[PDB]
Amino acid sequence: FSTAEAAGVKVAAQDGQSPISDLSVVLRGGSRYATVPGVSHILEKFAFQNTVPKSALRFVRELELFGGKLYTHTTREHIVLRTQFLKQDLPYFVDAFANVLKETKFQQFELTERVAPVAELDLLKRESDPAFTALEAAHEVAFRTGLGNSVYAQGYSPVTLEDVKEFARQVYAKQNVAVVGNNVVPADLQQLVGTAFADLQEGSKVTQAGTTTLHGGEARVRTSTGNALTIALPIAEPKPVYHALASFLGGPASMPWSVGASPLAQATVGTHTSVKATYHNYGDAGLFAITIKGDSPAEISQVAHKAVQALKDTGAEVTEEQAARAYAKSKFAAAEAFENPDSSASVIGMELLSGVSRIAPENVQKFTPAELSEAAAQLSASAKPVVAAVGQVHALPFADEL
Amino acid sequence: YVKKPSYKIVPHFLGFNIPTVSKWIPIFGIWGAAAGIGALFLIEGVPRTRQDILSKIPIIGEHWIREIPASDNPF
Repeated sequence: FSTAEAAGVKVAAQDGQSPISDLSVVLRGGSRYATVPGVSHILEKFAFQNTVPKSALRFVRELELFGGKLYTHTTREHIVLRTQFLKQDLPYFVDAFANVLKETKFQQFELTERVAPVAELDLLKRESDPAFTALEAAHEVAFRTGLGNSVYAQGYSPVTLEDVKEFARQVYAKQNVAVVGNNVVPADLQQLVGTAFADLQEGSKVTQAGTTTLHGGEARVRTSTGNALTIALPIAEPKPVYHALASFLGGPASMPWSVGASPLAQATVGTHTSVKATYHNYGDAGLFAITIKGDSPAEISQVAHKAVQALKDTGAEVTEEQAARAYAKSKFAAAEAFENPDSSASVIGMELLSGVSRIAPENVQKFTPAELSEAAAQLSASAKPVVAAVGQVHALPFADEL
Repeated sequence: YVKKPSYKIVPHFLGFNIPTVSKWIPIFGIWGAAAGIGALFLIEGVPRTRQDILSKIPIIGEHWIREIPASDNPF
């Protein structure tokens, strides 16, 4: 991805040999910057609504003639708007993004009838998975605000058209916009973005209201639709070793009809439960989480104990074999993330919008058994463990029990 | 590189356009035949229908040329 600048907008593109191009606008407008709860989700859903040059209807009908597709999502850090089309149709897609950023008519009926109902279905579909709920709850406990804001719009706190219009006035500005083109000729994209995004406001960098503060605690989301438990450990100094540790501890199987050879995978034997360790770097803080879902609260509780033990055991001693297995599983995870268009766009988006150079999968550091065990030790000896229980919460573990 | 999709709006009225209607033109034809055959069949008994239409059809037309003998007709 050759990083450049076109009319004040950061543009990164990588040419390829495929008939298919992906163009993504990455906006510094994720939930950590949200003025009011849920606004970044609503703004994401307001993309490709009516603009002054082109109605939502006309856009969709023309997109179908090009056979293009549209993908949007919100993270804690970004809003990503991606289009996938044939290489030759690049000018159309550039101009469409320009219309969205410059000329969206944010109309009250769109909010009530189109945008908000879709945002509500989006959330309900996500929450069908109790593990999603548990990991969201865990970030809320760990960070409270900023990273602790909900990513998605919720019914208890309504977003108004004035809220969304104000946030869009901040976010849709040259300072908060990065363009990322997969299988796009880099010189051609710079020329088109340079003409199309020239009259976009310059604006200012959107910022998190307040510094990131870490907290421990418990969340007990009582649902009737499945059981899960997250054990998170907030990290004050994000370090790349936690990637290796997440992949080492593992959890999912690498093979059909198997349990797996990872410590967390082996914690689930005899139970219909799954587990997954994940590490989330957010630049200035991090979150190391282990999520366990299952149908039985008794089994979840059983695995939860084994999971915290696994982490303690890792803090004791890692073998050389296990450290190499961690390097391998981690390089692989990095590679596939740089391939997946959704995650790819945000990775380069972070490089362009912040200044955090991407770590290429081929440059993923190999951590010694010493470095891995030391990382696990800090986590086992955390002053601020977070535990989010979802489901039959009376039957799930508590932080002090773990 | 393509800047714009290539299309026109065809003339339309009441949600009909010429491409669609043109596909149904033959169907109107057959329904018209069905209605013609049906109508003619319904009035086959009317003497004027026989006199003016049916008796004039070649070969078949003699089916409708029938005379009552003068000996058998009170009127």
